[PDB]
Amino acid sequence: DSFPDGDYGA
Amino acid sequence: GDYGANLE
Amino acid sequence: TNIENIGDGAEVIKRTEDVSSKKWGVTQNVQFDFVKDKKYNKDALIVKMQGFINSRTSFSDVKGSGYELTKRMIWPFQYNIGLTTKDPNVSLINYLPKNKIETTDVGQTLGYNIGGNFQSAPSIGGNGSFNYSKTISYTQKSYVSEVDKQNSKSVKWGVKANEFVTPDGKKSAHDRYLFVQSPNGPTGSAREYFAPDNQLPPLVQSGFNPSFITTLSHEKGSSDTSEFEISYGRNLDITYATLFPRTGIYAERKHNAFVNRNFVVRYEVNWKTHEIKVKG
Repeated sequence: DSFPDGDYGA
Repeated sequence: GDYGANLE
Repeated sequence: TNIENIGDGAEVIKRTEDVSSKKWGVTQNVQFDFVKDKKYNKDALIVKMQGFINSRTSFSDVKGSGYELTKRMIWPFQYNIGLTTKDPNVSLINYLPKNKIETTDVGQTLGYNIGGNFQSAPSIGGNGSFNYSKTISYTQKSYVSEVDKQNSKSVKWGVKANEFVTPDGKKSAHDRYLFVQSPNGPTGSAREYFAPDNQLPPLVQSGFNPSFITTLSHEKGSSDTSEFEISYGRNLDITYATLFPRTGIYAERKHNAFVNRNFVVRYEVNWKTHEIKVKG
């Protein structure tokens, strides 16, 4: 939730 | 996946 | 609610909105000051954009065969701040900063005098000649501020990486080895392949606290409301560092790796009631 969709690729 | 978890 | 008499029959009606996004790592803390002056044929709304944009700096392993000794650092090459409108009844009549500024500290003032007279100075403290004034103040160590776009309907600033103090002297923001270092040993940790926090300036380590102004102009008697959007965000680069036991640390940069990672908020101004609402 505190990050964009995909979380930079994580 | 392509990358490990994001470290601060 | 917050009304200031500014002399000669004029007043300023002050509104604020605070809108954040934990997803985008942004807080927009915006001040909207309506200039209500019978001697000016237009309504004016001084919009001061403050808040916070997280750097979103991170460090991680790169998975897959051949990438076991490759690590990455994601970091903000530029902070994006902009305000745009498509409403025919509103135009932008000034913006601050108005020009490129490369000093670590930025401090400027917008002044208003009765009769629709705006003036800007790239300093704070100059003269007590204005009926009303608003200032901007921010720090951008190693970064520079540019006006990426400016016209009657939109303004966009970019606060962009420029030159960094490094143990081996000054390094350009385009140096592929910027922030790269040899780790102590082969014992993992993506973090160890990059410069420690004490070598990273605030815009890389933490984030940016914007402070920008633009004034919206509206003909009195045109429609009661206007919509506009404020966008805060960043463009991120990636620096990859690969450890080669016999030839050392090898670095590559993916420039503009994630562009326009922005939080956009749509606002509505009601010129008749002197109110601001967030649309979403």
